[PDB]
Amino acid sequence: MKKYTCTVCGYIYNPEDGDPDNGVNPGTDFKDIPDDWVCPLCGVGKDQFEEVE
Ligand SMILES: [Fe+2]
Repeated sequence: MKKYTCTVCGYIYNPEDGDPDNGVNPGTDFKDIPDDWVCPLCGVGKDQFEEVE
């Protein structure tokens, strides 16, 4: 699975780590994250994230 970065602040979603404090377990593909999830650091939505590549 690929990493995704927040294009507003630079936060990096790493699927191996997930974002467990907000309900996204290690191993979840970004695709599969609930679509109401927001960037844990600046709060913008998933639509500001882009695939790293
Ligand atoms: Fe962000």
